[PDB]
Amino acid sequence: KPCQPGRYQNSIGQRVCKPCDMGTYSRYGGELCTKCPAGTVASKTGSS
Amino acid sequence: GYYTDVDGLPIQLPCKPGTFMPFDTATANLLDTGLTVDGTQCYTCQTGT
Repeated sequence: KPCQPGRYQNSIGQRVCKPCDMGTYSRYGGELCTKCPAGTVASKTGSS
Repeated sequence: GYYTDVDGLPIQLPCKPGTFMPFDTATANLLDTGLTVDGTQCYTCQTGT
């Protein structure tokens, strides 16, 4: 299953999705958290 | 019967039907030789159970 938004998983064979850090966001799936672009803000950990 | 696969889970999630989480490896009644329990692993029921 893909890691639902707010999480990420940069590995193979992992059974869990790590949560995104503060100031970063991720959508469904995603191999890595995306740094939030200029002019936008991520407030909490695992921001969708 | 409960597990926390990832760190920081607010509550211990219950094991889904078909699996189980024994109190300890020593008291695990039906577990294979090489399997150990630590609280982050849900083990499926054996064949016949």
